[PDB]
Amino acid sequence: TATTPQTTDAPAFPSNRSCPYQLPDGYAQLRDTPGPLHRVTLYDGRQAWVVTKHEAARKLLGDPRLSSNRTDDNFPATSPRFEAVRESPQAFIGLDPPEHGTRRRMTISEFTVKRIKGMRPEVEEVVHGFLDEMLAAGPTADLVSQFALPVPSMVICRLLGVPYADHEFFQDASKRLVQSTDAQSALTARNDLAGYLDGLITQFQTEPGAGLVGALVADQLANGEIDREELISTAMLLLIAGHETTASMTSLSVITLLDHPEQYAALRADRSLVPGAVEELLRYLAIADIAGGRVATADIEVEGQLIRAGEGVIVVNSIANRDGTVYEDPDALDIHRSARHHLAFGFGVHQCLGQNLARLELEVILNALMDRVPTLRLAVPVEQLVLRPGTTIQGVNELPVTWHH
Ligand code: HEM
Ligand SMILES: O=C(O)c1ccccc1Nc1cccc(C(F)(F)F)c1
Repeated sequence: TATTPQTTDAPAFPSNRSCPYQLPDGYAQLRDTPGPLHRVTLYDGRQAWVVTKHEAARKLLGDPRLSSNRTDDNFPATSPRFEAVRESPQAFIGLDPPEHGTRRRMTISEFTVKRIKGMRPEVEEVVHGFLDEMLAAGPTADLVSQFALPVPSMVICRLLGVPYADHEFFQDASKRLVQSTDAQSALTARNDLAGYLDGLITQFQTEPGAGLVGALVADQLANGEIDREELISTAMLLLIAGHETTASMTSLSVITLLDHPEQYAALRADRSLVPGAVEELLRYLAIADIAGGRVATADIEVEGQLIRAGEGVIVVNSIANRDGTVYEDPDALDIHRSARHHLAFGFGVHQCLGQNLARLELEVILNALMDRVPTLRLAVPVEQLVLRPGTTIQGVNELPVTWHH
């Protein structure tokens, strides 16, 4: 057996959070080490680079030599989930220019500032309805299942034209896919969603209807400009991202705000601070490092360090968002700071399609919680919560809460 010291210069990555709003201990070390890049070891023993500094992260996310192609043999997979989805065509999150733009542009019209503004009545109605329901159902609740997840689920389903009557099926399948720890469970969940979306497509060909899925069927599919299987993958990406991200931000924001009561009280007293507070929470909670993987198709020199063609690179936006040369006192939550330029949504051609929908949702959500349940508090200590591992979207699967009856 091993009898020598075990220190490594390529630590295992990713790490798991122990506190919902602080860097894992190993990540603070990466944050402090000079240089834009650091070697890490992935779950299968393969070495990859992580990007740990803010401007270097923007530069590399903007560099077309870093490909988003998940089918590449050298793509930096962080768990066995990745190996599962090989047979299926990728959604545009896994495409590079020029194919990336042709597919992304098929969906952008649903996310314009004008459409998002027009969605405010629906978002407010959905938020207040699930809130009406949770407050009436009992003195305590799981915020996740009763509020954080159904709200963005109903909103994105309406945008897509996915009937919410099937929500128990597709919400469960979405959870199994993003939180899968092995390839087989991931493949099963993906096939479940694919079969469901396939049936929805056939129905739109018979009976044209509203929503982005209906529009893609009636236009691009009918012109042969998207493959049926690509349409499934695109709808699946938007469905899952639209659900899982906002839900995680809601639950983690509640935990974080309750641990910072002075700032939460200031937020309640001046609602003009909400948009800025949402940006700070996005920066600080950075829930989507899982989306930072890239593979180099050519050598890239980064401040003296060399990324070789064929090497995997993960842009760790949570660490980059704690860069003190950009955010003074970066580990402090400050809803009054300028959190502009943060990387929680990425940067460049793949920058989050839904970012302004997410911003609208989180603004409406925080205002609604402060208006309708100002006495909201956790029903258990923070120590008793269970955080998801760094191999998935950050968050909590259950969040017990209570309030003044
Ligand atoms: C709520 C907080 C959210 C966070 C923190 C977040 C984070 C991210 C990040 C970091 C990326 C970049 C992936 C990459 O560079 O490979 C991304 C892309 C994307 N996100 Fe978001 N997201 C959020 C909400 C949403 C919502 C509500 C939707 C609605 C469907 C959405 C849809 C997408 C899509 C489609 C992409 C792929 C864009 C592309 O490849 O061109 N996201 N997101
Ligand atoms: O990344 C894929 O290929 C993907 C595929 C199908 C469904 C969802 C997918 N991605 C995903 C799932 C949840 C959250 C986010 C993101 F963080 F990027 F928004 C991306």
